Amino acid sequence: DDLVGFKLFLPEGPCDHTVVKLQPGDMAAITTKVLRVNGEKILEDFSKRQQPKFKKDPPLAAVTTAVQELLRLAQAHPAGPPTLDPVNDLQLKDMSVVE
Repeated sequence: DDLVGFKLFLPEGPCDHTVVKLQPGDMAAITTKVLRVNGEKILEDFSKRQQPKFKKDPPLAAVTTAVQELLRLAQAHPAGPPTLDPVNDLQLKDMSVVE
């Protein structure tokens, strides 16, 4: 169950958020889904809210929408949606990678 695709994590608690500075290697996959969310407004929400006194601001729509969409994406695929295949989605033809 862990070796077929990418095991879709289902959070055991309430659907919170974090905004992390990820490396390319910390990312398991580049998903096929296209969620037209605005990164700028999410920065204007995470960086704005992360004042310890203002961490309790009412949520902005871009962050709540992104978090809800991510959780729905986790539920909406039984074991993980197909990734943008290196060969069959990025239009490559190297035999070694196909094999």
